[PDB]
This record gives sequence, structure tokens and C-alpha cells, in this order.
Amino acid sequence: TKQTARKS
Amino acid sequence: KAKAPRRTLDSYTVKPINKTVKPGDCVLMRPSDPSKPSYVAKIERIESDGRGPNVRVRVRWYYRPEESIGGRRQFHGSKEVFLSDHYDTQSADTIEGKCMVHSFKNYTKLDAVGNDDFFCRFEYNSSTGAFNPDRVAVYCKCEMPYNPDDLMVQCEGCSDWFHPACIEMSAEEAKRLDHFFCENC
Ligand SMILES: [Zn+2]
Ligand SMILES: [Zn+2]
Repeated sequence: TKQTARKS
Repeated sequence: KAKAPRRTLDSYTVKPINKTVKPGDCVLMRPSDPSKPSYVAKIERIESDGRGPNVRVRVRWYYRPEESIGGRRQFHGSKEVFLSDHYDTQSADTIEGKCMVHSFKNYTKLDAVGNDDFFCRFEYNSSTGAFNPDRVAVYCKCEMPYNPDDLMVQCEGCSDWFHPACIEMSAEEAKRLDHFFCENC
């Protein structure tokens, strides 16, 4: 699986 | 008073900004529409005008997909920008904060993405609307370029990657993934 998760 | 000479600065720090910037750094600059999102820029030069006095910053513009001629598209990342033909000079006090424009590759490798992190895979032309490169890699049956925001999954014969929604599959499907085979196989 491919993903870059954005959290801030 | 009388005025001091003009000087190109190694670095500049602003009390309102509270952060110190140098050439080569990427910054967010307030657009004249305050509600509007920040411009992303790369600092080519910082200079002080003795007359004001004030500090001027020579910036090369990073365009957002929605600022591009083509407009935003599906495969365009949220934090995606294009390095552009466009140069300008702005006030030093229009800078809200520093930011980072990563390589597409390095952005993909990022563990977590904050509002500071961006990526670039495209050079851009402001007048013509040309892109460099004119095309990149494509995936799935939609045969579209990759959006790092979205989730894809790999397989065997294809060993390609797929959006679940593109093939009936669940977002939830691939978590419980023993493994993947697709019809083309
Ligand atoms: Zn396959
Ligand atoms: Zn797809």
C-alpha cells in the first residue's frame, strides 16, 4: 500500500 | 534623517515573523486577499533599501494547482506546487513563515506531513502554461499520475497500484490484505 498521511 | 546604502543580506530576521530566513529558503507570503491561501515562494535575494528604510525580497513563485492555467486536477496533491517562470519582488513583512518544498520522492518518504511540508515534481510556465516534464508515471485503470494523498495497493502480474474506488474495492479492503491479484494478471 502507498500513502503519505498528513497530521498536525 | 539621511539614508544608508542598499545592501544584500546574508540573512534576515523579522520580529513579527520571529523566524530567520536566508536565500534558497522557501516561504509563505501573505496575498493581498488575506482570506486567500499564502503564496509559496523561493527566496533568490534579500536586500535593504536605505530610503525607507525597508527590506525587499526577490522571490521566485511556486504556483498552486488552482493558480495554474489548467486549474486543479484529481492527481494533484494538496501540498503540490510547481516551480514557475514567474519572478517578483515583495516586502519582507509579507512573510508569514518558512516552509519546505521537498522533492516528490522525499515527500513520499515523509512519515508525517504538516502544513509546512510541500512537494514539487513539475516546473511551470506562467505565460504558455507548459509543464516540465510534460508527463510522469501513471497507474491503475484510470491510468492517471499518482497523488500521494490517496491510497493505492500493489499486486502480482501487474505489480501495479490501484485506487480501491476505481475497482469496487474498499478503502477498508486492503488493510486486511492477504494479497492482491487483478484481472489483467
Ligand atoms: Zn494484476
Ligand atoms: Zn485508479
